[PDB]
Amino acid sequence: DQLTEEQIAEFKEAFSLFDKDGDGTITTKELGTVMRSLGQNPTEAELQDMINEVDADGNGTIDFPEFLTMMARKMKSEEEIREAFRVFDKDGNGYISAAELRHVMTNLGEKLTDEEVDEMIREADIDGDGQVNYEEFVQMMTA
Amino acid sequence: SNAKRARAHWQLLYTLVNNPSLVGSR
Ligand SMILES: [Ca+2]
Ligand SMILES: [Ca+2]
Ligand SMILES: [Ca+2]
Ligand SMILES: [Ca+2]
Repeated sequence: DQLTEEQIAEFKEAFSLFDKDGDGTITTKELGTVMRSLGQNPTEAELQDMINEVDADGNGTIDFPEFLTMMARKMKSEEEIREAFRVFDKDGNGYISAAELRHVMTNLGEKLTDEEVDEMIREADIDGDGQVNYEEFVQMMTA
Repeated sequence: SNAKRARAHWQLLYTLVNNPSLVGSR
């Protein structure tokens, strides 16, 4: 793990500050409850945007791996990025193909559809070549 | 899926690639 055991335990404790019913997910109602206890007043639409920033499976709620995306974007490492790029780019040509992205998703037990993979490549593919090179990969991970 | 959803999904895969212990039920 890149994160230490103490870190994962800590961030799980933070997650349960929002997941007050302990069902493993953070809802817009739970997010709103914490935000108003800290003196804010988000709208229901603004709660939806906050979840949509990190909702990776599109089910409208934040699970713990999604929550770590908020934790990483909260406060921020370029050797881990090179190393991770190589996991994606398995034939070593410096480009992540749709097939290589599907392979990462399969090895991680992530369910996949062509629509979602094609969208992921499209959004990262700044130069329009149909694949994701290293600099396109950096912009995606660090933003 | 949308452009916000795409970026969220890339970053989730990054977390999972770097932290194998987070894959699966446990
Ligand atoms: Ca909950
Ligand atoms: Ca989710
Ligand atoms: Ca490749
Ligand atoms: Ca490209």
